[PDB]
Amino acid sequence: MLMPKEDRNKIHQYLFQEGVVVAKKDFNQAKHEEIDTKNLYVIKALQSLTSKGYVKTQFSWQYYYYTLTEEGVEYLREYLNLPEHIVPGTYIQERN
Amino acid sequence: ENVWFSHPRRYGKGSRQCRVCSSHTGLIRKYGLNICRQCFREKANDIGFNKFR
Amino acid sequence: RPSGNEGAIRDKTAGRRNNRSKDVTDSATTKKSNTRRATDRHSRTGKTDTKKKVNQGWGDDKKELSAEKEAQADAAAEIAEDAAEAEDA
Amino acid sequence: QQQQIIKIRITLTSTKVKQLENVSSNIVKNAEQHNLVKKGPVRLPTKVLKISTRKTPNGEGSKTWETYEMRIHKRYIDLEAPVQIVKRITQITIEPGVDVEVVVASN
Amino acid sequence: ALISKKRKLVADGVFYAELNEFFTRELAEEGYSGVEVRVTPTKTEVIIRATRTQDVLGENGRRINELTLLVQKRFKYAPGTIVLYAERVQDRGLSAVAQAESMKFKLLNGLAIRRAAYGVVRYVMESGAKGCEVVVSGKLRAARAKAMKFADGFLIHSGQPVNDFIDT
Amino acid sequence: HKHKAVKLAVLSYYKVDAEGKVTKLRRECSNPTGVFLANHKDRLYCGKCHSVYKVNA
RNA sequence: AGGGCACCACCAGGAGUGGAGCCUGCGGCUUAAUUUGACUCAACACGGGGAAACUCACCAGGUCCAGACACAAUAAGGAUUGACAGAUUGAGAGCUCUUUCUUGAUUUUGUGGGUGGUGGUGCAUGGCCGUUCUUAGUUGGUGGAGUGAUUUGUCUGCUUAAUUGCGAUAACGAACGAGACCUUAACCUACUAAAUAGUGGUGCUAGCAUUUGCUGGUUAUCCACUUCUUAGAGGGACUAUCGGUUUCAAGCCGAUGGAAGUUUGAGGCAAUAACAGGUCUGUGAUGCCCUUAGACGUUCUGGGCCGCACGCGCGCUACACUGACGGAGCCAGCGAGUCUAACCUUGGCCGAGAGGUCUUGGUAAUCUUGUGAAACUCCGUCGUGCUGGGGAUAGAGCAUUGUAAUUAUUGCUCUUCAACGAGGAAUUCCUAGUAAGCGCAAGUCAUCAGCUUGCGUUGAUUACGUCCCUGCCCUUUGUACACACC
Ligand SMILES: [Mg+2]
Ligand SMILES: [Mg+2]
Ligand SMILES: [Mg+2]
Ligand SMILES: [Mg+2]
Ligand SMILES: [Mg+2]
Ligand SMILES: [Mg+2]
Ligand SMILES: [Mg+2]
Ligand SMILES: [Mg+2]
Ligand SMILES: [Mg+2]
Ligand SMILES: [Mg+2]
Ligand SMILES: [Mg+2]
Ligand SMILES: [Mg+2]
Ligand SMILES: [Mg+2]
Ligand SMILES: [Mg+2]
Ligand SMILES: [Mg+2]
Ligand SMILES: [Mg+2]
Ligand SMILES: [Mg+2]
Ligand SMILES: [Mg+2]
Ligand SMILES: [Mg+2]
Ligand SMILES: [Mg+2]
Ligand SMILES: [Mg+2]
Ligand SMILES: [Mg+2]
Ligand SMILES: [Mg+2]
Ligand SMILES: [Mg+2]
Ligand SMILES: [Mg+2]
Ligand SMILES: [Mg+2]
Repeated sequence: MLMPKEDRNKIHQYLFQEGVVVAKKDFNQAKHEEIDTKNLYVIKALQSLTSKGYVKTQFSWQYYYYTLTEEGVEYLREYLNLPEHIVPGTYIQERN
Repeated sequence: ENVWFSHPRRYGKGSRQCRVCSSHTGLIRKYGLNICRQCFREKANDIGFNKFR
Repeated sequence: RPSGNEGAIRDKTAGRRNNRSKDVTDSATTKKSNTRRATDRHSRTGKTDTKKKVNQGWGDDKKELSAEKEAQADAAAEIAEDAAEAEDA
Repeated sequence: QQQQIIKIRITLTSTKVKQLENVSSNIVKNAEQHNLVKKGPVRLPTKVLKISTRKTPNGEGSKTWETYEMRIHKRYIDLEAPVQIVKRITQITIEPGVDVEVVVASN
Repeated sequence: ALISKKRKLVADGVFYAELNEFFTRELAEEGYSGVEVRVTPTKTEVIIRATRTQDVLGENGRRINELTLLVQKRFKYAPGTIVLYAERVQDRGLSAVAQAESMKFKLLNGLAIRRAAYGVVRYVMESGAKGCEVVVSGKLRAARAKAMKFADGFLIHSGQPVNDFIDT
Repeated sequence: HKHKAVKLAVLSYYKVDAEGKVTKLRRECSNPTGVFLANHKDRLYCGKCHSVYKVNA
């Protein structure tokens, strides 16, 4: 259904600005840790991105680890409209 | 914004679950484990509960 | 019209004295009697599974000339690459 | 900063006794060469955590049980230590598998 | 942090058993054999026994920055208070965990069981072990299940030296 | 099910040009999101005011 | 057919169970549903299964999509969303209608492909576990027999808990299993010590009776010690020694010593081969099949698992005087426990009681807790009467937990006071701190134990045997059986 644009961006920015997201297999939690949006939203935005490539999903004791792929981050640059290939997001970012 | 969708989950078998497999029955609650009685026997030796006598 | 809990108090033949007059059926003195397991070895599917389907997945005794003489070779080649990747080059 | 007794206690809790009494020996060996007075490794009773489960995952078979046991061994060593040189030689080489806590007191 | 020693030791035994299965799943195709967690003040460091270490570190810290961010977010470690280290399994043909994952990538990649089992049994013997036994059970083009032991060497089945000497 | 969504112009204003100045009634109020809500039957659709809304137009 | 073995077999006995009342599980019956799995040992207080909601799978009804992704329409003249109040509804579900706002490629509608499922198939399976079998069995090297499959080793006898050994020997010398090993209990006046354990003085007090007995208190407002306790490292037992018997073996028995002479007691581990043993309903173990929006998904409200002519299983309470009651004496051991939040609770106060309230100690060798536990002991009351035994059923009130106690959650106080006078046929467990009586902690737990896993208190009878019954094993014989008497 409708997950609004200001909720999908704040999922997508954080996956660019962290590079991994963890979540819990517990719906109706309604606020993710470190993201200002629902735990339903972060699971179903990153199950959505997993289907089109872009994110590799591991389950491992009920808690939903997601790891971004290389073709994912080049999607999120034309999506979020960043400078071209300067910021890598965010594995090699600060200490390299 | 959908009031209808929840009920109390604060005591009983449905309040807690195994942290591995989300099962309700056979759950071991000793020492804060929250692991069912079949996942514990899988994970006894790498938790530290080895078996001597 | 009355129905439900009001009709239950005035229903006839409901209650212990009415049921005590009615005798006990012989279905109450029965059991499963092995739950149809007296023919467990004699399979009820009826396959008698073929020689080819068991020999071609689970190994055949006529190919053990070819079986281990390659499994020695890759295991030796696995040694031959494990020592080669230790600290060579 | 000048050689004052601080009345510190190091409690050492660990599942495995050989690695535990390794550090409880080295705490003795460190304070027997700085000539510090100490109440030694006091051997608290071993905590035995027993868990009894049925062997079978389903409910079939004879009624057979395990007892999975975790043993917790614990020691504490009391010290009266010049703090800056002793904290220098205790915070180094912290042992994995042994939990060590350092508590000072005002007595 | 005001928690009992019966609880704090078990919770650390659970944090170990969770990362054992997490790194089993995530580091399956890189020869994970074990994890070793060292509880020190001001940092805990995660030691990963991965046989092919060179891709666990990835390129330029990728796949080791990622597992650093993964474990610090599930277990809510503070940023920089946990670090992960990958060191390779020496005496690799005497580890059952690395050899069970090795046979797994024999059988899924399309190699027969007698060639896979005698491949890893005689790798164990040529890597210097007293005994080895591979038991494969399941179904392979036949409906009825069968089991076959591929045993070469010398094993001891009874007593404490099972715990002393045998990797299963 | 839901609304037909008639291909509407601006509603609940009378006109702009008709002889000879602006004719727009219902002088401005304290609701910013001044604005016309849904009037069904001597009641209006309270959508913005979080706690207090004491007006029954 | 022969020979062995085992209180899951008997002997000699103990304690029961089967008879009665309840508790619980199963079948059946009933029902909207009474979810189910499991049916000789190896189904039936078993699924850790003590279900008010959840669990939950079942039943009666209501939501939602949590239908990824690709493609085509629909759209920015708005694809779609969420609502005020009323109707509607158990419902304060905009579920859906009236109403007219809001909203903005996040969707809607189809075709594929997924997701989910405590849905099916344990006869497709992994893993786990049960049984054979806690049994002693299993295998290769060289040599011998045989054309060969195979066989001898790996055995006639004696012994062992044991294919444990001795011995005989066409075998010799070994390996897995047994054993060794690991854990726990029993010893250590020998070491290492300790205000998170004690003991002794008394630094130092301070009491009661007295003239020292019983105490209470402080470890830079003391000192010393480790017997008691703890737990590190060690030692000890190896049937030691001596007799008797044996083929002077392997062993076994007795005596003495010894903490221990039953594998020192007891467990953990436990081979080869399996079973169509159970579990798909423990898992994000999984193949295939079924369903996927009018759902077998998920969630919400209520019911059901507990429904009762009845057959069966494990139990709990008794039939009393070796006993009930009242008073008094009064003694354990294994656990567990909260701020990563409401756990174990001392003390004081209020109350017959249940419990309430104000505080406290404890993340625990520190506080609950000396768990001042129950049987037991003594002194009273009863006096062989279904009795003051028994407390089933049932009525009335007060509390606790919980959103919610009705079909009584449980406890409490009064009342009612049923069968049951030691139990046909049969049947279970058991050889020393063992049976049995007794209760305590833990598990599940918000509440609920007649349940289980332990733990300690009290502590006997009977045998140290046998193949008689049952079950299993080995050898010989038979076979037209090898999906192997299903
Ligand atoms: Mg269950
Ligand atoms: Mg061998
Ligand atoms: Mg052995
Ligand atoms: Mg043994
Ligand atoms: Mg008898
Ligand atoms: Mg009875
Ligand atoms: Mg029923
Ligand atoms: Mg079935
Ligand atoms: Mg039970
Ligand atoms: Mg329900
Ligand atoms: Mg499933
Ligand atoms: Mg379901
Ligand atoms: Mg041989
Ligand atoms: Mg030969
Ligand atoms: Mg033979
Ligand atoms: Mg002592
Ligand atoms: Mg089967
Ligand atoms: Mg079957
Ligand atoms: Mg739902
Ligand atoms: Mg039931
Ligand atoms: Mg039963
Ligand atoms: Mg008395
Ligand atoms: Mg005590
Ligand atoms: Mg009477
Ligand atoms: Mg209940
Ligand atoms: Mg209890």
